[PDB]
Amino acid sequence: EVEETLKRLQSQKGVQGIIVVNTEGIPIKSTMDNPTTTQYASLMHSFILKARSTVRDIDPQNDLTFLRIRSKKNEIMVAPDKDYFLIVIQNPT
Amino acid sequence: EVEETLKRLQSQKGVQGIIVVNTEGIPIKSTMDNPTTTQYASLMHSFILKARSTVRDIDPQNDLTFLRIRSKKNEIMVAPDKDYFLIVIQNPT
Amino acid sequence: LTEEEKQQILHSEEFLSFFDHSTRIVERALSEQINIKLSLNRQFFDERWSKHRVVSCLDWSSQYPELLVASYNNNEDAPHEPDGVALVWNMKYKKTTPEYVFHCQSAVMSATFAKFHPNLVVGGTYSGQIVLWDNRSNKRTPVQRTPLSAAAHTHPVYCVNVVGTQNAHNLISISTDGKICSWSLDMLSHPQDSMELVHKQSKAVAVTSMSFPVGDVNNFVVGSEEGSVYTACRHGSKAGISEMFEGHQGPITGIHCHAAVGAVDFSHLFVTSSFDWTVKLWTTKNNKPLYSFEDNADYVYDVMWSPTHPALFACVDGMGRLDLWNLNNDTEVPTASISVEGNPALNRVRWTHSGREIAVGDSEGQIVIYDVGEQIAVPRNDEWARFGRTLAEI
Amino acid sequence: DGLDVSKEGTEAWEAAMKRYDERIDRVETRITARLRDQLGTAKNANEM
Repeated sequence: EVEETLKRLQSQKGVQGIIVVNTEGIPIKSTMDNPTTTQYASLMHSFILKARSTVRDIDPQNDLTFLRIRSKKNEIMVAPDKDYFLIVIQNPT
Repeated sequence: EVEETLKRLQSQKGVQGIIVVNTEGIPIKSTMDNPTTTQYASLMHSFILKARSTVRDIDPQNDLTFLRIRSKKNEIMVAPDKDYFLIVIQNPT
Repeated sequence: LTEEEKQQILHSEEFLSFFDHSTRIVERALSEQINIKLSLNRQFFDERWSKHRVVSCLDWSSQYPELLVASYNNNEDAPHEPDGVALVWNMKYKKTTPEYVFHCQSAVMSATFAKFHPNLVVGGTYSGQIVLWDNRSNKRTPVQRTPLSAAAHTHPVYCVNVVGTQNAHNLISISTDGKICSWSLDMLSHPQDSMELVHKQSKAVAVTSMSFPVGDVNNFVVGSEEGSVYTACRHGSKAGISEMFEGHQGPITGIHCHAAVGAVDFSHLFVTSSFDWTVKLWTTKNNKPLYSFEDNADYVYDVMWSPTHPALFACVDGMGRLDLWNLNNDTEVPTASISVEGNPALNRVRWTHSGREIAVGDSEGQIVIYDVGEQIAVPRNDEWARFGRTLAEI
Repeated sequence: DGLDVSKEGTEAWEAAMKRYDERIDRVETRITARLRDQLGTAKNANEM
């Protein structure tokens, strides 16, 4: 399913916007607007690729399956396993 | 108190005291094997600076203190204040 | 830059912000959640080095709890084949060949790991020389060998053990003649100390086993071939045998002190395995055998206290039956008892330093690594009090 | 049966033991039954 997934991923906290990304960056889906979603998600894709390299440095067998950054104004989510790259825009609290 | 902080940090699961990483990539505190921790902290610093650029691309007023790099073996907690970067190895359990 | 300005910058008093940051991140990261019987355990039987050549001694490495030293003594099949052979067996991975093999010109009769050197094997032989095996070296030949002089042993050495702390070691060895000798682990060209175990004036001791109590290095217990256990003081004005025991009418074939700690002391307790199937739960301070477990027609060969259970101890049989005795559970029937196939006269039992896994020797060379039930292996907090009460029973 | 001074106390004591030992002989029958049904194995320790 698609719509139910995004609905449950959004209303679980009243998230500002989430789109499903099953490809390596450059997603064409939008939740508020095309630019702030697509370019930011591609940027996230590049940095999670570099994070995968970073975690493979200590041991190549390790992989990153969970990534969150909770800062003063933003909380950003991504849970990559092979091509599923999450995005969550949310308040810090 | 530095020793109080060390005792508080070593109380956490899978944590050996407190290790603090400078802006140079050299840990100011020594708790684990020196070469591995130095290279790992250097890559950590590279990634955290490039993630700082990441966030200031769209959030030029935010500061970073939280990031969850967890694998199926161990989690590393990275936290910069302005110059001291705390790295803590903690079991996912 | 270098590691001197970091100290001063730590001593600087701008660390209030860093301390608050650390406190906040730790207190926010405190919460943690999740994301989503007796059995034949293993075997060991060489064929090139284990054709007949019964097992003679067993041990585990304290530093490397996955490592076991064997000692195959008898050479009668082929005079040209190696006389003494010591095989080491690893636990981490299953193989059909021993990890490392060691050959000695005489027949190896006892062996053990080295505490100071975790990469070194020391064993006693039939001639009476203490034999080293530098595992770093690629040669099967012994690296360092003790002289067969009057200063050192000249009789079949059957008990060797290194004791002390990492910064103060002594390799104790006792031979059948009774001459105890401490060497330094690094230098064995000369006996750094030694003296001949003698009872009441002009009475030598036919030593055939020993055990040091946990912790103590100054006094220990010895089991003699003449069936009378003694206690000796290694260093002191009264160095030598200090106790006469009635013991049993048969040769002592094994001995071991208590091997547990954590609750009320039991280091005074130890077990001797005699030559008439009579193991003796029994203490140093008393002189009369506390209890005299007896059964069977054949007789025991070794008995080992459990490294973790303050009551359990194993028991060899020459009928191939290995039985574990849990005193707190019962005092008359073996708590566990199973017989290995082919009914061969087993010769040794050694417990893993974990206490969770047991080993047994064999009369044909096939060391069998047995596993024990979880309930029968690990004791409880009440187990020590129950053991105290059972001892207080009589 | 208590501090009864008369020998009738001893007689009631005898009655008390004969019923007591009726129970006791029942216990003996039980223990001998468990004995014999647990025997037949061998001589050593728990067997005999």
